[PDB]
Amino acid sequence: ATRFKKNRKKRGHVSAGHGRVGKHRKHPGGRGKAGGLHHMRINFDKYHPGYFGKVGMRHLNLLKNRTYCPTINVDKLWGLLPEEKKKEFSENKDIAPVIDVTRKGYFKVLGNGKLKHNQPIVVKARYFSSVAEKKIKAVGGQCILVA
Amino acid sequence: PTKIWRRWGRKVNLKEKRYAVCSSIAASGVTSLVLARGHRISHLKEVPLVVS
Amino acid sequence: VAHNNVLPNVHLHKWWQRHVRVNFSKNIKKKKRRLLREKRRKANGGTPIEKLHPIVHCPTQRYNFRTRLGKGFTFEELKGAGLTPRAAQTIGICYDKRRKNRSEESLTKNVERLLKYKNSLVMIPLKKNKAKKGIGGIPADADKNTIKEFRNKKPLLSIFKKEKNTKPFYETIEVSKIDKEFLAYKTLRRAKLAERRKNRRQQKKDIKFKS
Amino acid sequence: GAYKYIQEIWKKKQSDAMHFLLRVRTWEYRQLPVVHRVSKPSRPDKARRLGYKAIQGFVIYRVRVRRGDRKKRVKKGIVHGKPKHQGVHKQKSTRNLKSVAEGKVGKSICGNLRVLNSYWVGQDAVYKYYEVILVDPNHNAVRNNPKINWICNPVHKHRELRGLTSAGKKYRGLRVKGHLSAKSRPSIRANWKRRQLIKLRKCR
Amino acid sequence: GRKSTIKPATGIAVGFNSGHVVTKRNSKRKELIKDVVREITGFSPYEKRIIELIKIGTSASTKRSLKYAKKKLGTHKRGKAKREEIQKVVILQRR
RNA sequence: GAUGUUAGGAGGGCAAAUCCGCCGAAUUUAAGCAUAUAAUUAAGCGGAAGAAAAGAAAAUAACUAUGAUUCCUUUAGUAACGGCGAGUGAACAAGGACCAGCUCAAACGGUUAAUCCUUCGUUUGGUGCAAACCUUUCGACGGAAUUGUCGUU
RNA sequence: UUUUAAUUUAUUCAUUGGAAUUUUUCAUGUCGAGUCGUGUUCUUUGAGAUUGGAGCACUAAUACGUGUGAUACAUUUCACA
RNA sequence: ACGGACCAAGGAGUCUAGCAAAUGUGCAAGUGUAUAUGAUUCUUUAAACAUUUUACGCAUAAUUAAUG
Repeated sequence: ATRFKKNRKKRGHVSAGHGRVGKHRKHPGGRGKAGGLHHMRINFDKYHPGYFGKVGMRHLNLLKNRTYCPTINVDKLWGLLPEEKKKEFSENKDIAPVIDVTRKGYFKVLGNGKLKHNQPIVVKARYFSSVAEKKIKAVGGQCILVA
Repeated sequence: PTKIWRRWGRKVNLKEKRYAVCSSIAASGVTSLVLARGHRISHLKEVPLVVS
Repeated sequence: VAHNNVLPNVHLHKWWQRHVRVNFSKNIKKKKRRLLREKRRKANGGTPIEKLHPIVHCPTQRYNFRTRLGKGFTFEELKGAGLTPRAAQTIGICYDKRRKNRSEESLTKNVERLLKYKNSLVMIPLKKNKAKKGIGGIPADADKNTIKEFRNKKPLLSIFKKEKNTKPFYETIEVSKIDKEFLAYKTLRRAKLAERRKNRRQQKKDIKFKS
Repeated sequence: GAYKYIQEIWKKKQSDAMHFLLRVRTWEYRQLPVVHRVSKPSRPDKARRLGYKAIQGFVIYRVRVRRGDRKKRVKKGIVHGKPKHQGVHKQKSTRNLKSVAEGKVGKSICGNLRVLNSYWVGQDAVYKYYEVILVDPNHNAVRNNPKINWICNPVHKHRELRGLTSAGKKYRGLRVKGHLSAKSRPSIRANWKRRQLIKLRKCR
Repeated sequence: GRKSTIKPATGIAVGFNSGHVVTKRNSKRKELIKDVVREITGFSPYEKRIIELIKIGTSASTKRSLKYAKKKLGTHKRGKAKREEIQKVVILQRR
């Protein structure tokens, strides 16, 4: 990989592509994020707007396991289960699938997307969106709370 | 100075490795490719040759 | 800094070349550990080097649904299996004094696991054809013929592994059994709203029961 | 059952009797040399509650130690550095006076012995007194005992100098567990080394 | 949140006693030593101060005794416990 | 307590890559610099092993709960700290390697220290050509120990 | 050559103790003090009305106790140790 | 204006971490089998091969100091 490097093609060019006037010096602007708010301020404000300052209150120790909550929208509930069983459930109107999304790894069911019309489906989840539940029972299904 | 923490090895995707092995077997299965690689096979009966 | 890059964050402001280390011997160590465990399972002469561990439930709401291997069966589980901790630790059963069985489900599941292990056990006499019926819950000692005929049969190492769970993430119910009046979102919201006063009621119940 | 009464008595230290005995014995210890052997424990219940036993190879030394902080070892107050490091008076030692006391006797005065523990004995304005239990690792009465003979192995030499006695465990942060210690457990320096040891796999 | 040791958990994940629905399952020598040590030691000087403050027997005196015990021992809990114990001994010696 | 060229013993010094205590900077970065950073680093003093150190909860969690320590993957450049600037920065859960638990103190034992050590002897046998080594329990003596050894849990 | 598994064989006679669990009672025992803790000072930490350590001052309770539950308090539940 | 008396040999944009863009490649709402395990593989081989039907990262959903 070292023979594909751009410095190789400037082998006999004196300045190595770094300029004859400005030269390549050692940290001519500072080190790291040195000049923020002083002479790199234009860069900071143009590319990282809200960088300086603090907002909000502290959460002293977090324990992300408490609030871990993967989500799934209602438009993927039918795609969760295999194609042949999807065909069977759609064909037979006397029975409906009850899907435990927690086993697949989802805690909350969100309401984005379109469910199939007149296809009942029961969903078991730890949390439900209001619109998700509305669509579930609009297509004739039911939401079941589990823990 | 050369250091021991150079990137000596590479991580290759398992799917790409399996693809490469399958392609190598397929290439070994065609007579012209073996001859091109340099094996003197002008006298064998067939290039996917198998024996008892 | 320049252009539209992420702001640098590299924590390399100390003497890090002294702390760099690269594992050239990962697979060599793999081989060494494999060789060591093969050597000790040859040394102990038939008895597996693995020890039985209980099936426990992972803590926190993240891993609530998942089970794994805990360390040590509880005193209650060992008693349900009919053996003392001191005797159990001599036949490859791990025991810990810290865990407690808050649920009958865990108690019975680990007890049945212990019973299955006990039934799978075949005991080699301590004194070379001086078979005895054992103490502390240790099973009665097997005799010469069964020991000979079972020594040349593959050991059941699947019992030591954590059990696979049946996955009924799919199932079917009859449409007429669908409750069309339930309101899951409203139930969740109401439970959250009422949590504070019910904790108050529970505290008052505890104070009353304290007398 | 006498040890329980002795312990309850020593639990007071402000009663008339305890005050009087503390006064007279601290006066005697002041006149005695800085490190001196005692024939038998002056607090038999406390020594016994520590590791002490009445076997032959067990001895006890009383040690005097000076109180307060030691001041920075810079010649006059002429530290040549940033103002953050210019303080010389309020420098508190990492080791406690108890650990310093056991070191005073374990370093070279009786280097043939092993320091087990130490206890209180007395106080004063300028001195803290301590009694240190030491074990002879070469006495057969200690060696043949299935207990206590762990100290004969040459991995317990100068525990007081490696911070392995109870005072050492205290000043190393090993008397607390969990989130209150966190980064002290395998030793502070070992934990620090582990926490920035950068590991690179061969194949990345 | 708070649970209930009886009345099994509701099957939902929020609120009071939420969670899965698993099946739940549930002075003859000290005081003699105390009297002996009390007889041969007595009370500390700060204990004596608290004793006389309690003996004064006014509301301001009891508040002062609580403040003094808290200052002497550290922590409101230890100060309060010491005050209660001293009041008990004051009553027991008043009888 | 002293004192003993009394009998038998121990410590001292070297060596350090890994390891355990202490002590302890500044260069540097902040485009200046003083807090900060460098760094709980370098230098200095002391102490061990083939590993050391840590270690059997005055621990987590808040769950359907886990169960000594150490290390790896990850948590996570995250919670957090910070002229909130430059910079710094863990823990729990999860997956693995390995896997091991214990005893003093305190309790109880006084129709009986039931303990320990020193020295001198006796034999029960074994491998060695030898040199030497492993096993042996009957003691006797002199002491230590009730200001507490040992047994039980 | 080293050790270390499986495989060979043990049979009579005897009294000397010890251990696990299970029956029926007595009795709810012990549990580490100038220590913990608190205040203050310095240092250390990501630890923030202080993470640990140390110096100094004060100085506990007795398992119904006392320590932890990452914001300083008072009254108090709960969990864990 | 500074360097160069002469000749030979040596002599300077590299390595690692992290981010992005570009392009090539594989798979695709999934992707990467991490550490580790197994296996008549064990000169090569410290590499190749493999992974009893929710480990983890990134992505699959955003927004808010925040209860959410």
